[PDB]
Amino acid sequence: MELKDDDFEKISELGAGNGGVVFKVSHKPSGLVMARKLIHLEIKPAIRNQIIRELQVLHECNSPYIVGFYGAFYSDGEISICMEHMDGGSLDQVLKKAGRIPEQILGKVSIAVIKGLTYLREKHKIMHRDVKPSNILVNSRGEIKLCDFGVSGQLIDSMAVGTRSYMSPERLQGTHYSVQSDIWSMGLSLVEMAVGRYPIPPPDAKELELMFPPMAIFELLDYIVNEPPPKLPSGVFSLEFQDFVNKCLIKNPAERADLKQLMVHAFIKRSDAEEVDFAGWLCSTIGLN
Ligand SMILES: Nc1ncnc2c1ncn2[C@@H]1O[C@H](COP(=O)(O)OP(=O)(O)NP(=O)(O)O)[C@@H](O)[C@H]1O
Ligand SMILES: O=C(NOCCO)c1ccn2cncc2c1Nc1ccc(C2CC2)cc1F
Ligand SMILES: [Mg+2]
Repeated sequence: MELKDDDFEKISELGAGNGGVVFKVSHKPSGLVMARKLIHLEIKPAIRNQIIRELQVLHECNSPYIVGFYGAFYSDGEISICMEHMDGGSLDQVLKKAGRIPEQILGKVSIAVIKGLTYLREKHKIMHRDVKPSNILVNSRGEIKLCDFGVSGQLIDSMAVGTRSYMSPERLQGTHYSVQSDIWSMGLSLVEMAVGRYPIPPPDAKELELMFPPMAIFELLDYIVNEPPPKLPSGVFSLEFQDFVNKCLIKNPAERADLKQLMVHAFIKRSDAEEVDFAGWLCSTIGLN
């Protein structure tokens, strides 16, 4: 069934960020509750049809680790992507209320991100391009899914930053990047969620004891690019987890681990075995179920 602007009714606003605003909406004809992302674009009707056309592959992006797609269309200077509503929100939100996310939980998250990337790569030859906590969504059934990945080449073009980057050193330095760059983003996202704040610059020994001005644009980019990468602090995290992120955060992208390797890493094998009530933990910390 086709989706269009007049068949929807706004319920509330889920949030917004840099180029997009997303609403919790009701699709009257079906009764379904959806998340409707609007992207304001001043663009000609030709490239619009290409964006809509390119977004149609979302209909075949079906995975427990990928946010579901309902449909896409254009309204009035807005492109609409309608998707599964995740009632847990994004991980940056849960991080706020949580303060820190337990390592065992991050184990489950890691599994989901890896399987999601792998799915998009193996089944669709798509790289994420934008892995970070707000693009990892969760729900009360304890599912962890990716969204906001680069299916439409043209949409990317029509949008081409913030005061904190999850971009790899190679992507910051030029055009010489690819799927490896997503690994870095994941690594950086996992520290931070683990620690309780964007891990650049790294905390002083005093800042560590407490847990257990904002940096200027160039100073932050220059750090990412030229300073040793961030590490999990010792003692408070398993050696396994430490190695896992160290492998994700190698500056040289060819030496950096790939999805293949990460999938059979000690930390993952260990997390696979662990029985974790994610649904329960999520609802307790953000007060839902
Ligand atoms: N499908 C969804 N279900 C529930 N909540 C959502 C969904 N999609 C987006 N959100 C919420 O909407 C917020 C903003 O989304 P978005 O417009 O993509 O920007 P962002 O990823 O948060 N930051 P940015 O990368 O700078 O644009 C997210 O932080 C989520 O909290
Ligand atoms: O939204 C995005 N950036 O976020 C910043 C805009 O606030 C982007 C960017 C480039 N893209 C290129 N193609 C799609 C998108 C795309 N959006 C998007 C992608 C996949 C889904 C899957 C159905 C769930 C939903 C989406 F909304
Ligand atoms: Mg997002």
